[PDB]
Amino acid sequence: MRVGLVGWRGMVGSVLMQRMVEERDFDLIEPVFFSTSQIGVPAPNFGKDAGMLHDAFDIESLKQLDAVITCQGGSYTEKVYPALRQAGWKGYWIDAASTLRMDKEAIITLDPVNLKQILHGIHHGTKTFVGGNCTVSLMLMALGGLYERGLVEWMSAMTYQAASGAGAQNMRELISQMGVINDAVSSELANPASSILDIDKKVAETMRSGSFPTDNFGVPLAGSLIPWIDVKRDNGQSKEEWKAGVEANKILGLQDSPVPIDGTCVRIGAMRCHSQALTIKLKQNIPLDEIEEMIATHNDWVKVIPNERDITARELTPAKVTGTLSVPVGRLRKMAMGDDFLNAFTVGDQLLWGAAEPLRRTLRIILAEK
Amino acid sequence: MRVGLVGWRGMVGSVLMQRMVEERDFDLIEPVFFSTSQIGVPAPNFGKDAGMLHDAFDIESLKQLDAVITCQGGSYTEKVYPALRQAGWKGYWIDAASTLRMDKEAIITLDPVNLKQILHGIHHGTKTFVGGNCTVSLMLMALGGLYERGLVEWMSAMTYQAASGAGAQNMRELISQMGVINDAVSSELANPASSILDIDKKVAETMRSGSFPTDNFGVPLAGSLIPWIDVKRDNGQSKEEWKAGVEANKILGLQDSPVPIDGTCVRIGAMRCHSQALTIKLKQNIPLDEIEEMIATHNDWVKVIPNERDITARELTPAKVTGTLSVPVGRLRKMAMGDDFLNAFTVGDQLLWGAAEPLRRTLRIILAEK
Ligand SMILES: NC(=O)c1ccc[n+]([C@@H]2O[C@H](COP(=O)([O-])OP(=O)(O)OC[C@H]3O[C@@H](n4cnc5c(N)ncnc54)[C@H](OP(=O)(O)O)[C@@H]3O)[C@@H](O)[C@H]2O)c1
Ligand SMILES: NC(=O)c1ccc[n+]([C@@H]2O[C@H](COP(=O)([O-])OP(=O)(O)OC[C@H]3O[C@@H](n4cnc5c(N)ncnc54)[C@H](OP(=O)(O)O)[C@@H]3O)[C@@H](O)[C@H]2O)c1
Ligand code: NA
Ligand code: NA
Repeated sequence: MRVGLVGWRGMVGSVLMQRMVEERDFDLIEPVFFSTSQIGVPAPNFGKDAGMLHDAFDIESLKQLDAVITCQGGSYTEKVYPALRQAGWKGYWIDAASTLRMDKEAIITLDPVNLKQILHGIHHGTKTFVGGNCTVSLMLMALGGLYERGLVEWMSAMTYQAASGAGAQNMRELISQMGVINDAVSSELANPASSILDIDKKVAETMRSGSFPTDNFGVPLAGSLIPWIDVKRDNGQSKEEWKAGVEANKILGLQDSPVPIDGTCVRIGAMRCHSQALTIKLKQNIPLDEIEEMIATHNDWVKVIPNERDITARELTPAKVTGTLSVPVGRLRKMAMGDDFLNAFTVGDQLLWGAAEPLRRTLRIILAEK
Repeated sequence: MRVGLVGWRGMVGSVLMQRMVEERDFDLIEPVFFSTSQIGVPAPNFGKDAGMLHDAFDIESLKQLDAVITCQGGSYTEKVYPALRQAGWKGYWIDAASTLRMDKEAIITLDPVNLKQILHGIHHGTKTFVGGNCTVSLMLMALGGLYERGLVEWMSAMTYQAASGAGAQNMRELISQMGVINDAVSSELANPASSILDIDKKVAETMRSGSFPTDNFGVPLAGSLIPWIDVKRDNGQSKEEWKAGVEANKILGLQDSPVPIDGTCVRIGAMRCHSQALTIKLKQNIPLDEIEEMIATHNDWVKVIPNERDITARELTPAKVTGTLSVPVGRLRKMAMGDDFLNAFTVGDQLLWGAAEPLRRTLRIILAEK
């Protein structure tokens, strides 16, 4: 199978390339690498010689592929995909971008949750497979066990989203902001006798100052938060908040009887893990031990963290999870509202299960089943 | 009125002293300053000469006061308060500490919400007035308008709590952690061609390394979060999470018909503002304009931020709120679960309304009404 890689050089793409090298995915395919800025120079060598970088916008080049895996983004998909399909291309389009998620001809791919749906699509002629929004995917990797048993009546999701979700430059800005904060008070920090109110005054001044690097975020992220992600929608939701409901219900095949999913999506000063605090209304009073088992046994990556203080602090954090495929979920307990209310807190890496991982896994499923 | 100040030198105390200087509170009282480490040296001059620092543990000194305002902490109150009352002291005890909050002889003081309760207490012989938990106070300052009309059926609160809540040393640690993160990748940050994955790898390594300053938190806060605050309780709540329900219902005088309040309390890398994402179940379908008006008109400090993207990013953040008495609340909208579900996101300064402000205000109310 001849497979085109688009957007391989960027952040999501680079994570994908690393994982494909680790799992030796290139042994299984004839890779063809594409570019927008380096067309015609030698392609990267990830174990296999793929020749030259091809033109990402050249429909005649793309047409010759059996599949495309693209991490290039929505603008690219909007330009290229319709032209490709119109040209009669029947190849597999595997996409990180949100563009085609809600298209009737596309399946949102998160195989530990919806493998059967993916297999059914492959059998019955589906050629477009799209990764879900990072938040949706990470939530379902954590709570798949509850959703598959149809136990969720509704869910409120308050998120703690890392800078990586906004982009590589936003991550860089976060770290730079951290540096500027510390620089402003490094002297008083080194002095044990210094006043916390003096330190605080300078930190606040610095974060507000013109010189504080805010070109990407518009406002500080380090030392703060931003309770709005993506464009506004008519009902008052941000696009990020809206994605959860429509995408999860499509993945789960519940579009005829959708689970209400809503909440506030908040950007915090984490590097590359998204965390979520969930109020989960269940249809039945189910004992906590049974809930924990249902959750734990759903997939190989979810990890139930015992509701104890010290283990939570060590395990249920971005610092622990970053750069790993582990999806810990903890603080599992019934809430004051009733024994059909379940509290959960989960953390997952935004670039792995939230981006790159479903793409490479979908490739392997297609290879086995086509 | 002869008023003792205990814990005036610490973080909360220092904020209190600043506010008392700003509002010229010392004109109204004969201040007597106490100490544990500098007994017998000249007291601070905040406009008035108060003589020498007295022994904070000397019951014979405390007995001579008409009132005590203490920011010293729970350990101090546990040691001193029972002995003071047993000695027949009938003075006013105004306390930042959690110790006496749930005692039947004490009123939790948050006058923009419960002035009438405070006045009734003063009239009928209450001598102990205690500030509520920072999270509870800040939530009620935002949502007082809804709670006073008895419209809240239940509320789920997912918090974003600043380092200041844990203490001055924890704030210092947060900033130091930020510095260490930036130091590790400052070179690659200055290089536009550097790889985000290389930067990420080093940041992750650094946060995990032994040398990362974590003596106070135990784990990283900068670049991460900690979804556990304070000791575990039997039902699986942390003490911080438990405080919300019992304290809010006492403030509101609803102990006979309590509103269920629960959620997860999370420490994030903010300096001194606590933020909260709330799922509020209302008893009635009330139009959003009416909800906004009810909220906005409750008190002088709550600020309804329009549910628009750019204004939210500028106004509804720790960076905006820090060091001010403003309590913005935004993202006000009906949720997917139904028109009796209300989403709200609020930010408030932890040291002002969450600590120092109710103490000085209670002093003034007592002076007027006694
Ligand atoms: N302005 C922005 O912040 C912006 C821009 C792009 C994407 N995005 C978002 O990010 C998602 C795409 O994932 P991503 O974050 O992985 O995209 P990304 O990092 O921006 O990479 C996408 C493409 O940009 C090119 N690129 C430009 N400068 C680069 C650099 N310094 N290092 C590596 N590649 C560079 C590369 O294509 P070539 O090899 O052909 O040069 C790469 O394949 C999209 O869904 C989109 O929403 C935002
Ligand atoms: N180990 C801890 O992290 C610890 C310690 C204390 C309080 N707390 C918590 O914090 C709350 C009290 O508020 P807070 O945070 O304002 O307390 P704080 O900053 O620790 O100040 C409380 C007292 O500690 C003394 N102190 C010791 N070192 C100091 C320093 N370097 N600068 C100024 N004062 C110093 C002061 O008393 P003197 O003037 O008599 O020396 C001060 O009044 C309590 O509710 C408690 O839970 C925690
Ligand atoms: Na700036
Ligand atoms: Na350490």
